Amino acid sequence: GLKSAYKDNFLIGAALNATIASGADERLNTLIAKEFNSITPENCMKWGVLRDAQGQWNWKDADAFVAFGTKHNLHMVGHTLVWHSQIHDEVFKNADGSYISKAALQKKMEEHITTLAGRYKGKLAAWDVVNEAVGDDLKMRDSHWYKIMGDDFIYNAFTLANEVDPKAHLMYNDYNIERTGKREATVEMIERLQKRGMPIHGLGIQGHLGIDTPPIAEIEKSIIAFAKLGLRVHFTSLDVDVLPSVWELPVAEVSTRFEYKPERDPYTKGLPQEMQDKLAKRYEDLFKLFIKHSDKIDRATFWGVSDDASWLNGFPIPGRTNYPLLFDRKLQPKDAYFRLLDLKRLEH
Ligand SMILES: CO[C@H]1[C@H](O)[C@@H](O)[C@@H](O[C@H]2[C@H](O[C@@H]3CO[C@@H](O[C@@H]4CO[C@@H](O)[C@H](O)[C@H]4O)[C@H](O)[C@H]3O)OC[C@@H](O)[C@@H]2O)O[C@@H]1C(=O)O
Ligand SMILES: O[C@@H]1[C@@H](O)[C@H](O[C@@H]2CO[C@@H](O[C@@H]3CO[C@H](O)[C@H](O)[C@H]3O)[C@H](O)[C@H]2O)OC[C@H]1O
Ligand SMILES: [Cl-]
Ligand SMILES: [Mg+2]
Repeated sequence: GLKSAYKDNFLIGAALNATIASGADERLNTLIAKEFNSITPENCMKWGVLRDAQGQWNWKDADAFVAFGTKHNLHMVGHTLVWHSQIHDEVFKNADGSYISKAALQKKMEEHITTLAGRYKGKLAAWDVVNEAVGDDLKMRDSHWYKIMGDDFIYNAFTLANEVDPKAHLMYNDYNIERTGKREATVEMIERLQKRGMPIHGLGIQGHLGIDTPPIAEIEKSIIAFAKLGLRVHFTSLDVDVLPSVWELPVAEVSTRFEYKPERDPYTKGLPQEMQDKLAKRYEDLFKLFIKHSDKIDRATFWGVSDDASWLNGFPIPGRTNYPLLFDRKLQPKDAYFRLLDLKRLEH
């Protein structure tokens, strides 16, 4: 399978949802053990999912994930300690809407990281310590984390994770850092945190790609730039959106562009062969680039195993039929999978 074809290059990973990680699905257990040598929990280790609004913890799914990776001797990536999404407003705010103090939030961060990274110390090889801290306007993301703490939210998160599990490979992770603008903003941020002495080992490029954009040349500039920081590069959340895009619409449509419209969901009956071809070529281009820079890259993780479970079926438009991954809704390899294998089978 893929993990073997790519053994000399980098880990091949998949994000697993709670149903899959339960181990109840023997077909998927077989597929995963064959194809992947790394896994990431799709949701169950996110603050707002693992803990309720009162801060109470329920370990059922997170423990099942770690047991699944242990059972199959898979490399495991914790996702994610400090992020502005899927986390209760109660972490940052009094019930009246006012923010708590930096000191009060620091205490909560300390408890969360010490508990979560502590529980799985030595079991998870790597952590996404901070996710998505640069805004799309190229300034620091205006999250509650940042408004309350400043860049100390990042510095302290990494320092804490490193104290709790000194052996964990610590990563900063973000999307659209494949692109000019956000790439350079991220380099600048990381550079200066590193100089300040922040422990950090890896840089995660999410790799939520379109069927066309961004171009290989842009992704290449990012691999090279982030490697120059003395960080291992990981592609962490790979998928290829094949459906009509709403990211670039006229101002009149800004509000309604996330509305379900039949014309925006054109492949409910199946993805036609011509698009299978385009998808295969796009993945082949991508993996050619990864092979080229294999010396810089530790891992390529897909954000899901098969199309039926992809978050792109519901994002950014609910209820679409997307085709973003290497296995179809019947768990059969798509044309893209075979192109990926051929790149290695036939390597000179
Ligand atoms: C309220 O938060 C919003 C974010 O502001 C928004 O960026 C988005 O965040 C998602 C993230 O979505 C990215 C957005 O960018 C896409 O890339 C575009 C492709 O078309 C090109 O022409 C554009 O130039 C590109 O920007 C990319 O495909 C998406 O994946 O994905 C990662 C998520 O964790 C993050 O939430 O959406 C959220 C939101 O609505 O929740
Ligand atoms: O109804 C809830 C859903 O809203 C929720 O969707 C998850 C949102 O997060 C996605 O993963 C992110 C994808 O983008 C980046 O790569 C981030 O780093 C990822 O965390 C999940 O794939 C979706 O499943 O799921 C929970 C549910 O209760
Ligand atoms: Cl899940
Ligand atoms: Mg172990």
